[PDB]
Amino acid sequence: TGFSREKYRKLARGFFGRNKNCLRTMAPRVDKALRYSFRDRRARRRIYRKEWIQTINAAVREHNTPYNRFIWALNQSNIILDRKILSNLAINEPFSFKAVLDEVRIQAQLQSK
Amino acid sequence: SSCIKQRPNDVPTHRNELLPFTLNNLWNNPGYRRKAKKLGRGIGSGKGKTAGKGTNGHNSRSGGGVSPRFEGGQTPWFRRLPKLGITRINKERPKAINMSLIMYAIHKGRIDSTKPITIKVLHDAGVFSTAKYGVKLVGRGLKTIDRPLHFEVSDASENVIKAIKEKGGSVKCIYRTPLQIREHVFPQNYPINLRSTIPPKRIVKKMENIRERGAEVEFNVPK
Amino acid sequence: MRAAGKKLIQQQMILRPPHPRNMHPVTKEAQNRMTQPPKPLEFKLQDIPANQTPEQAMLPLGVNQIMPFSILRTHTGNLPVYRKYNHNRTSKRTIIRHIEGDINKFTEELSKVVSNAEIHVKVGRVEVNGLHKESIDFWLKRLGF
Amino acid sequence: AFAQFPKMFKTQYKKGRLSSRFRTKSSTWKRGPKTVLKAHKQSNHSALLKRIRIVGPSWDRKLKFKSANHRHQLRKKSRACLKRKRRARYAHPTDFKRLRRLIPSLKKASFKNNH
Amino acid sequence: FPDDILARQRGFKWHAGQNTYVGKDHTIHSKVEGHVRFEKKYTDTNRKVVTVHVEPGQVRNQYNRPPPPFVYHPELYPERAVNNPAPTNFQVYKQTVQKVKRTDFRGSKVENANRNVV
Amino acid sequence: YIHKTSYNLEQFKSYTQNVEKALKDLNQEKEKLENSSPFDLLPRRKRRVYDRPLH
Amino acid sequence: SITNYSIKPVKYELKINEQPGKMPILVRKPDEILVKQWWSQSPFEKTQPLRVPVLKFLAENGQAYTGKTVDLDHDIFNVPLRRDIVHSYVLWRQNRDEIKTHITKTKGTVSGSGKKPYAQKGTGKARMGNKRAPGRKKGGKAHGAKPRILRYPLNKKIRLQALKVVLSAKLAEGKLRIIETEQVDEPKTRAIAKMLEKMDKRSRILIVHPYQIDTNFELAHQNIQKLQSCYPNELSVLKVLTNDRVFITLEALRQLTQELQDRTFRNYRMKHVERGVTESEAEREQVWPTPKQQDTKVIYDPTKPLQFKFKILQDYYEQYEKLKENGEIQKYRENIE
RNA sequence: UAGUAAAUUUCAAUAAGUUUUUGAAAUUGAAAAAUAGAGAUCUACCUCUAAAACUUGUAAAGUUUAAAUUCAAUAGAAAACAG
RNA sequence: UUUUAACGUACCUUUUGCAUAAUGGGCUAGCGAGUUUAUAUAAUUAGCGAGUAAUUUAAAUUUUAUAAAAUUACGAAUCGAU
RNA sequence: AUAUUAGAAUGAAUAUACUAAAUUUGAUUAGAGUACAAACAAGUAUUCUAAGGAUAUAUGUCUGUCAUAUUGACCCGAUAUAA
Ligand SMILES: [Mg+2]
Ligand SMILES: [Mg+2]
Ligand SMILES: [Mg+2]
Ligand SMILES: [Mg+2]
Ligand SMILES: [Mg+2]
Ligand SMILES: [Mg+2]
Ligand SMILES: [Mg+2]
Ligand SMILES: [Mg+2]
Ligand SMILES: [Mg+2]
Ligand SMILES: [Mg+2]
Ligand SMILES: [Mg+2]
Ligand SMILES: [Mg+2]
Ligand SMILES: [Mg+2]
Ligand SMILES: [Mg+2]
Ligand SMILES: [Mg+2]
Ligand SMILES: [Mg+2]
Ligand SMILES: [Mg+2]
Ligand SMILES: [Mg+2]
Ligand SMILES: [Mg+2]
Ligand SMILES: [Mg+2]
Ligand SMILES: [Mg+2]
Ligand SMILES: [Mg+2]
Ligand SMILES: [Mg+2]
Ligand SMILES: [Mg+2]
Ligand SMILES: [Mg+2]
Ligand SMILES: [Mg+2]
Ligand SMILES: [Mg+2]
Ligand SMILES: [Mg+2]
Ligand SMILES: [Mg+2]
Ligand SMILES: [Mg+2]
Ligand SMILES: [Mg+2]
Ligand SMILES: [Mg+2]
Ligand SMILES: [Mg+2]
Ligand SMILES: [Mg+2]
Ligand SMILES: [Mg+2]
Ligand SMILES: [Mg+2]
Ligand SMILES: [Mg+2]
Ligand SMILES: [Mg+2]
Ligand SMILES: [Mg+2]
Ligand SMILES: [Mg+2]
Ligand SMILES: [Mg+2]
Ligand SMILES: [Mg+2]
Ligand SMILES: [Mg+2]
Ligand SMILES: [Mg+2]
Ligand SMILES: [Mg+2]
Ligand SMILES: [Mg+2]
Ligand SMILES: [Mg+2]
Ligand SMILES: [Mg+2]
Ligand SMILES: [Mg+2]
Repeated sequence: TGFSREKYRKLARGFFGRNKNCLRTMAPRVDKALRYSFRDRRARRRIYRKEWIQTINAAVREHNTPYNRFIWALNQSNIILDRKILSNLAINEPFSFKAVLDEVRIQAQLQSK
Repeated sequence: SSCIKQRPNDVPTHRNELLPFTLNNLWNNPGYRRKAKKLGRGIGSGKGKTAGKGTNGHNSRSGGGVSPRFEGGQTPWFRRLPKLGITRINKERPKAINMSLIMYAIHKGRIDSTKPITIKVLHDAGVFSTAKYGVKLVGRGLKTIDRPLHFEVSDASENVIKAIKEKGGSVKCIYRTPLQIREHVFPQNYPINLRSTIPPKRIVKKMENIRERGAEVEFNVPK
Repeated sequence: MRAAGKKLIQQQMILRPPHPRNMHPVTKEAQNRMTQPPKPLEFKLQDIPANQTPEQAMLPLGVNQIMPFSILRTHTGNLPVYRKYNHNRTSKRTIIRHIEGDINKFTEELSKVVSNAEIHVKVGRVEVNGLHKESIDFWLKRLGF
Repeated sequence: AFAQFPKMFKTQYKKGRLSSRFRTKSSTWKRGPKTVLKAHKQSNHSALLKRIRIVGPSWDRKLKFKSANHRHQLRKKSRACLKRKRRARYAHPTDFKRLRRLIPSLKKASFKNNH
Repeated sequence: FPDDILARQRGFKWHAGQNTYVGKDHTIHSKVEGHVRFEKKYTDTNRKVVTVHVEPGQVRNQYNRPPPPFVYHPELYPERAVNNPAPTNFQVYKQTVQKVKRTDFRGSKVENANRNVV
Repeated sequence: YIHKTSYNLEQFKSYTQNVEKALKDLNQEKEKLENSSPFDLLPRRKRRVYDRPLH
Repeated sequence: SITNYSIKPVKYELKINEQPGKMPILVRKPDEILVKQWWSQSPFEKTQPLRVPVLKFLAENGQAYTGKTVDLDHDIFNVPLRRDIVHSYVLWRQNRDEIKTHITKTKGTVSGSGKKPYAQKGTGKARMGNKRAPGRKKGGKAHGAKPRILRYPLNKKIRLQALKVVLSAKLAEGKLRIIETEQVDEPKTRAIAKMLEKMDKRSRILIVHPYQIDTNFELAHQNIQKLQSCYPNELSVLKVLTNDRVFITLEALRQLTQELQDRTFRNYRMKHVERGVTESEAEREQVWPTPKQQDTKVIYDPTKPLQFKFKILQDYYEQYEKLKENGEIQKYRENIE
């Protein structure tokens, strides 16, 4: 068959039982590993954007704005910054986060409360 | 299918080097041998699971296939349509040789126009190869005739006999069986000169059509 | 026997102007390739004498010019340009054989005579679309091969 | 040049027939004279050829036949129909291409002119 | 074209006209080449009655056309060459223009720099 | 109408052949309509020669 | 020159020149053009003749030069180089004298009993009707090997042209060298080997030598695993390819050219041309004549009488004279044109 | 090579499913080259032939040897001592 | 190598359609299925070209190049129940 | 637009249809071709050309019936016969 048998046994080293040695189980259980991975990679770029929001949506409510009206100004504003960094900032570099948060409020004439 | 792409002008035949003529440094020009994908031998090839046969029908089987007679029990084209008359009876006909061939040779030097043209003179020159039952002077390329000619053949037609005699010349039609023709063309095999026949009715009725065309005729006359 | 009905009218419509052809742009490339104006010949031509006997017409003429390529007659004394067809005669091509020398200088000169038609170089011959036999033999004699 | 030639690539005679084309009192009258087992050759289909006559040059071939519903009942038909029978009817391409295969010898003129 | 069918019917549901000829089955053929003209007129009591005439003018030549062009070379065939056609200029295709990819982001090189070589 | 403009003369040799026939057909049809006698103009069934006229 | 094949070839004369001093060169056209233009373009020039030296046969490189040259023929040694024509030769030769007799066994030829080992129903296992089938024990292949025959034909004017190409390559590649004569004082292998090994140790050599050989040579060249000899009559494309070098003697070259220059004519023969015994056929009766019948004929002696041995001719001769008397013989005489 | 040649009904093999010829079963049975028979039924004309025997060694399976074409132990043979 | 988080109902066959509680396989190694010959037609790469195409050389007895040989087969002419 | 228009039903016609009458056999022969429809084969309407007739101002009209169904392939065989 297509993938050699020296090659199946690499993709199925740490499998359970007869799903590592024998062929009538290993081949379809390696194939699903690769159908899943092709899927889990395009899903990988989804989950982080769910995380990047979820860290921003809680670091920004300490400053008494919610997520939606924050980025609403961010696109109005001149600034290009991503949701990636704004996550990394609020954790690791928090002072600069409040800086960025201020002009965004101001260039949009937004007023927290 | 049979259809294959012509080799373009952009595809190189050479191999970018000057290699010797050894039994290893040989090749032939591409497009000279198509290679069919071996059947039944892989998903990756498009003909593995089934060798292009299909799903389970009759043509999918060993020895599967109806003939080009069959139409589903429906009555075929043969036993439906009517039957026609008889085929030819005179299967033993001369050939038709256009002036465009005998005159082509004369302009070369393969034939002497000053001598009577015969069947052998055309055989040796290379006008034709095989001729049982003689020759006919069916006319295409009449207008190229430049000089007087003197033919001696088995048959001819109206326009040629006319178009020759305008310039001059003549035509003499002869009756000869194959055993006589083959004495004329291949004299080496018939060292005994053969008698002349006396022909039956059917030869006469064709041979009198010829005399009506203004030709000359040679055959043993019946009483 | 004279026709009638539509089978005569169509037979008479050759003497009427045409209705212009809507065409795929692939033709529009071709007619731009084919109607492209001519160019001068790099190798000049010598005239055929008049009142030449047919026994002499089949003979060659003497070359005057120093040419890179040559073309050979047969073992019969005729020029090796021939026509080719399908089984149904829908592809119609002339052929040339027994070529020597720089072929690229032979195609540049050939394409001038055939109104810049498609040329298919093959091993030992050159196929060209369109029956243009008489035009070539009138050109090769007129050079003296 | 073959240093050794087999016996089976030589001529092969059939089985149910004699070893000679002549007989004596002691010979057999069930079995027949001798023959040669040649390799199969697709033969022209003798029925087709009697329903057809062949037409045209080697590069555009056509098949002439006579139409049907012409012989038994004639009283029951219009002059137009019976006059639409007398003419030629050349075969249709969809049937002509099923039928080349039953005529391996078609383009040979010696076959055509006899048909 | 003449001897061409314009209608098949049962009775004169579409009446005939001029330059035609009807048949046994009340068909409607034409008599000469041209264009059709359906004419209708009303009777005393609002009956629609339609005819099938033809306007006997001629018709476009879509069937027998001359052959395509060819350009004979003059010093080979000069007499054929006087009648040569002029070169067509057909707009086969439209010239496209590429997309200009940004280049600021692919940074620039520095020459004769300083480093912490080891 | 005539197509003066050039074309491959042996590609489309039939086109030359077809044209010359149509031109002959015109002249064959004009000469008759000039030289014909009014008997020949009529259809068949009135070209005939009866002795006794009607009544 | 494909033209001028239908004319009969006159006897061949080497146009030798005596050119002392240095060994003349012969310029190969550039390699690049011979790659892109490898079928339209010759290896060497065609108007300029091929002045090729004639060297000794037992003599080293620098020291071997007589002082003479030959002018070879373009049609044989200056044709375009076409592997297309050679490849279709080699596949032909390899398959003309070949038969395959090996056969593999089918489901029928294989031993067995032609029954069912067990019925279909109630056994709880597969349907195994026929025995020794493919896939099963001692099975026979359904699509195995068969006995057959591999000879197929090839057009004859390219069994020819595939030789002229090769000789036009050994001269062009560099290899072939011309020889004055094959001639050795002794029939002993000591003569060739000593001068040969220093000349060329590694080269499978071919030599083409005339019909009339020297006996001193035929006994010596054998035992030498590198060498191989051929008459010009028999020179196959393979023998030039299998062997690296090739030598040609001066007199044998007349015999080779006059053969090929005739072997074309036999094929290219416009029918109105008259052939006959050619110089290639005539030179092969002088050497190996064919035994002819005896010239012993009898002449009539009108002075003396006749007496035949066969009883019938007597009775046929006696009745003959009787009809001279009566004058009835003329009934039997004929006059057919 | 006179109970022969040939004939009538049937069948066989002759390419032919039918109308010959060559032979067989049953029944009848001739002449004397001046005669007799075939030539796709019958007639005429003409042509051809002469109805006796004998004669082409190696065919075949099996063993062995030499060579070519092939397999290399789930192949080749059923069997690398196995009918 | 373990734990956690999210996602996720095998495979082949057959079918309008199956995780299917529809068929089939206890796993592993090895055997295991479009092949051979001939004719005709088409297309592709080539040879020669109004001409083209040879090997019952299956031999010769040291043992060869496939050395001849175009009789023959196809061919630039079709129309008609004949 | 009913009456009707040979018979089922639809469609259409009203110069239809119905009715009276005088002359008459176009309910004839041959050859070429388009169009509709249409897998194939089959079926349908009819102009144009030629011969030979009827009608009778003909100048012209008619190649079975108002229309659509009112039947059957090919083979084998048959009567009359323009070969
Ligand atoms: Mg997204
Ligand atoms: Mg697929
Ligand atoms: Mg599978
Ligand atoms: Mg199946
Ligand atoms: Mg199915
Ligand atoms: Mg199927
Ligand atoms: Mg079957
Ligand atoms: Mg099929
Ligand atoms: Mg009939
Ligand atoms: Mg008829
Ligand atoms: Mg009408
Ligand atoms: Mg068995
Ligand atoms: Mg079980
Ligand atoms: Mg069984
Ligand atoms: Mg086995
Ligand atoms: Mg083969
Ligand atoms: Mg030849
Ligand atoms: Mg029988
Ligand atoms: Mg039989
Ligand atoms: Mg009998
Ligand atoms: Mg008897
Ligand atoms: Mg007898
Ligand atoms: Mg008889
Ligand atoms: Mg007879
Ligand atoms: Mg005997
Ligand atoms: Mg092992
Ligand atoms: Mg084992
Ligand atoms: Mg075993
Ligand atoms: Mg889950
Ligand atoms: Mg099923
Ligand atoms: Mg189901
Ligand atoms: Mg499906
Ligand atoms: Mg599901
Ligand atoms: Mg379960
Ligand atoms: Mg089930
Ligand atoms: Mg299941
Ligand atoms: Mg099932
Ligand atoms: Mg199970
Ligand atoms: Mg298993
Ligand atoms: Mg088990
Ligand atoms: Mg396995
Ligand atoms: Mg009715
Ligand atoms: Mg009604
Ligand atoms: Mg009638
Ligand atoms: Mg349609
Ligand atoms: Mg039809
Ligand atoms: Mg009807
Ligand atoms: Mg009527
Ligand atoms: Mg039947």
